[PDB]
Amino acid sequence: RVDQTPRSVTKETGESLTINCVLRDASYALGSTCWYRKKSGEGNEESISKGGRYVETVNSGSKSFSLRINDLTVEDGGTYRCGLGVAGGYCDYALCSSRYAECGDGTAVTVN
Amino acid sequence: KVFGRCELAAAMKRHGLDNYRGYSLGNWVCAAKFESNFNTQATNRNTDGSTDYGILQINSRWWCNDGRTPGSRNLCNIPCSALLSSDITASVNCAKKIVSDGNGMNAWVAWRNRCKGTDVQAWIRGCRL
Ligand SMILES: [Cl-]
Repeated sequence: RVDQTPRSVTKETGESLTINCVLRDASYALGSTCWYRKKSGEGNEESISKGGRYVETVNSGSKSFSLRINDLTVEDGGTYRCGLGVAGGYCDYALCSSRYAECGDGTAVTVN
Repeated sequence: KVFGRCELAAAMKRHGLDNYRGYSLGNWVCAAKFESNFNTQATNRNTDGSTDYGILQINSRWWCNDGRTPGSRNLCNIPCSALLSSDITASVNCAKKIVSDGNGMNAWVAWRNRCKGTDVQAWIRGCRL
């Protein structure tokens, strides 16, 4: 199981967002990591490109991975989800329902 | 081909699966028993319309190209028909790729259910390897 915290958060424009994920109940080592976003009620999910505004911190020892999103704007509102990648870093939101990966339950982010 | 137990163990050892990513050979043999009943030609259709192919039941939505799937991910870069051969090379090479990331051997749900937590060494007991 991937335990993603928090479940929801409201931020002001210009603030930063941190989402933390930890892999529990796993006999296996933490591999590649993925982050997904669905802009509010748009109704499609997309992989986030790590870099620039989007800074990941991984601790493979504790099987923990965290995303910080800097310089928030109203356009960053939506739901964010972390997950395990496959095949050496391939990411796709449908992995979340597959036998090949695990994902967190998501974070509902509001930016004012 | 329907492998015998020791026959498969020996084949999987020659193909380098013993302790691959820390999983001892018995894991791989047990997984194949419960996924395919040791049958290289095994296929099982899924709810999503994908199919699991071969000795290690590798899925066409993610791992192989079935030749009729728009935008096929084909993460093992193989036709699914390569996974249906008495020669297990392509299946083993794809399994190595799968197990090296993601959830390890949890990628095989029959492993999780029938193998993980057991005396998997039993699956190679009595074999000449
Ligand atoms: Cl079927």
